[PDB]
Amino acid sequence: RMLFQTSYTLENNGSVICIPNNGQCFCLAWLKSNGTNAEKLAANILQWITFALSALCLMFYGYCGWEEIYVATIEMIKFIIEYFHEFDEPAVIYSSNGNKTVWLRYAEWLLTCPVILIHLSNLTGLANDYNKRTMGLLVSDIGTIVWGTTAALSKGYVRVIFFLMGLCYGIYTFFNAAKVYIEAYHTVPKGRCRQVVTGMAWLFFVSWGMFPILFILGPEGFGVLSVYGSTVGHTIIDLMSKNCWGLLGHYLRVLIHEHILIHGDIRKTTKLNITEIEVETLVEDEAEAGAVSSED
Amino acid sequence: RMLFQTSYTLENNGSVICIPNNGQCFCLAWLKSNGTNAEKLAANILQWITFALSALCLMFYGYCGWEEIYVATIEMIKFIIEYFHEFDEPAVIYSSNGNKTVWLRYAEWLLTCPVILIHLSNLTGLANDYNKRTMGLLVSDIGTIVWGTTAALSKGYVRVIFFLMGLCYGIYTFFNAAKVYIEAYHTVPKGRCRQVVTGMAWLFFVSWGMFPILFILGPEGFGVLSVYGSTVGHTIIDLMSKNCWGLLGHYLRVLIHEHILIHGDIRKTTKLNITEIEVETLVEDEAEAGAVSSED
Ligand SMILES: *[C@@H]1O[C@H](CO)[C@@H](O[C@@H]2O[C@H](CO)[C@@H](O)[C@H](O)[C@H]2NC(C)=O)[C@H](O)[C@H]1NC(C)=O
Ligand SMILES: *[C@@H]1O[C@H](CO)[C@@H](O[C@@H]2O[C@H](CO)[C@@H](O)[C@H](O)[C@H]2NC(C)=O)[C@H](O)[C@H]1NC(C)=O
Ligand SMILES: CCCCCCCC/C=C/CCCCCCCC(=O)OC[C@H](O)CO
Ligand SMILES: CCCCCCCC/C=C/CCCCCCCC(=O)OC[C@H](O)CO
Ligand SMILES: *C\C=C(C)/C=C/C=C(C)/C=C/C1=C(C)CCCC1(C)C
Ligand SMILES: *C\C=C(C)/C=C/C=C(C)/C=C/C1=C(C)CCCC1(C)C
Repeated sequence: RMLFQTSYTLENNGSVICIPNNGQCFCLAWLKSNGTNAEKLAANILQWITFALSALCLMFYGYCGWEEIYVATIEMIKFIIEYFHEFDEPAVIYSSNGNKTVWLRYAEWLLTCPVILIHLSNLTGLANDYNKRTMGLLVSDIGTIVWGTTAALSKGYVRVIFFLMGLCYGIYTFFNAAKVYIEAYHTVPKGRCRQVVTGMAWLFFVSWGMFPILFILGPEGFGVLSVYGSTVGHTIIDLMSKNCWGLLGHYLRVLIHEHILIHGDIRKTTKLNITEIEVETLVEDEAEAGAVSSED
Repeated sequence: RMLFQTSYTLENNGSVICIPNNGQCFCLAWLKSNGTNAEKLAANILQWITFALSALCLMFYGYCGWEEIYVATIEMIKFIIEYFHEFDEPAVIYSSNGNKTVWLRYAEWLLTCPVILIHLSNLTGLANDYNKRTMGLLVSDIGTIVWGTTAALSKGYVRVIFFLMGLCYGIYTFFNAAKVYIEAYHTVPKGRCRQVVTGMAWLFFVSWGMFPILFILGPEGFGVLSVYGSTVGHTIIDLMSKNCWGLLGHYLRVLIHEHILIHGDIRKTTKLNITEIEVETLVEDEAEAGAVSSED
């Protein structure tokens, strides 16, 4: 199948490679196997099941709500590209230093990172407005991905430095994302809504934490994982990161909006100290509408 | 200097190229000249002058205000990389389809796009909060850059499609950025502040409009421009897009904050109709504090 030079002869006892002068790029590095047929088979199964979940979430969302649909929209377009051109440039970039860069992965990330982080800043769906913190989250997260993608394209000590720059931005993002979830938890009603927020927190930090781990493990890092191996790992954390989290999001949103339909918008003033933070606690009781300084 | 294969022999009347079997990537496409010495000279002069402006803006900003400094911070780091490794991977990506992709350019864009667009959503510096519109601006702008970078890495009809997808996202961004500037203009005091907002609008749409134009003109498009030619064009719109716009921003911010120091925060209710929009007009007169439905 390949549309770089794949046919060559060894000359002078393999010290010289001779290739047709047909204008095609050539590098032996590009031709290294992507992994075993078993790894490939496992990856194609998880991909179909990802396509199925992406398809069902979209139709389900068909029955405010723009962030969840979009992530499933991007995810379906992703699978049609994977199905036709997963290992074709520029879904994979084959570069002059011999690297394989999965641009397909990083592109999806940059496209939906605003969508996800806006959704992070809007778990309840009630806010019309976003604080200063949201803005720092977006700037830090996009820096992370840009430094990391630079690290994937680089080699040796230059790859190390850009990874480190990505990590520094990443830590700032993780720190502030933690505060958001804390605020969300003490904002939503006391019952099922706080189970779902807790569910979303776990999914978010485990799935987001696994990305730098799979970077260091993959061809972009210490090459422990094969390409199919990395795909399989990505499909699992992909399902968690996108489909499942947006599904939990939509679910949470429904619960909160139905709370306004039954009890109404009854806010409180839970002053947290996890510092000197403040929160508007939705409650099911009209009576409860006052300042609860819960210093953590 | 190059760290891809640059030394080769033609064999069988130039139908075969023979190269040392030293593991280096090889492509004739990579070795195409970057342009004339005159183009290169012009580019190195504009770069130094860009370094000088980046350096003076930073020290000037040393005497709230985080978005302007950052763009100058990123811009200085950019020049030190240009000075040492402008044509080294991954500042330029040399790929298997023979493309040269100026990753250095697109990386800077993704890094500061949140910073600039947050600053777009905060011209006065008085807001602590951001509307729904800000969030659509960030999602659409990041999609634009991601589709466009994909188009730069691709060829033939696949490059056409991703460019078109970038343009569709871009138009949504331009449309909404236009409304922001309209709101800003009717929010700020009547005097010098509305001159500066008008200045920032011109700089923003001319400089931002020139990027897709320079894409279509450069190696990423119809290859009208050489690489040094594209650098020279980029230095001019770079100075406008980053240094000058942030300088005008900081200037505007100072003027607005000094208005609060002298007259105080005296808002109004200018109801625009450019639709049914609304605005809080800062005025220098305490008397003026009422609803002015100025249907445009
Ligand atoms: C051709 O190159 C090959 C490299 O494999 C040479 O074969 C080996 O020779 C070295 C001795 O320098 C040994 O260390 C290896 O054990 C040899 N065999 C293999 C299978 O690697 C071969 O000697 C070279 N021929 C000439 C004329 O230079
Ligand atoms: C070697 O290839 C070259 C290609 O340049 C051949 O030279 C040219 O031959 C063609 C005829 O097929 C003409 O159209 C050109 O005008 C020729 N000259 C140049 C300067 O391009 C040459 O004939 C080939 N030799 C062999 C034995 O195949
Ligand atoms: C808060 C969440 C916690 C989780 C956060 C994840 C942190 C993992 C970092 C590891 C440091 C090790 C250094 C990594 C350097 C990468 C560069 C690299 O792979 O170098 C290429 C090598 O030189 C040629 O094979
Ligand atoms: C509102 C602001 C107005 C300004 C907005 C800018 C719009 C310019 C678009 C041009 C369309 C022409 C099509 C462009 C297609 C690009 C793909 C391309 O270059 O194709 C490679 C070619 O096939 C091999 O050389
Ligand atoms: C498609 C959905 C998601 C949630 C993608 C997320 C990607 C990341 C969280 C990536 C993180 C990185 C870090 C923290 C540092 C190294 C470079 C990475 C970009 C891999
Ligand atoms: C570094 C500062 C700035 C303001 C960079 C801006 C870049 C753009 C506005 C790019 C726009 C593009 C468009 C509209 C469509 C084609 C692809 C591009 C990414 C080149």
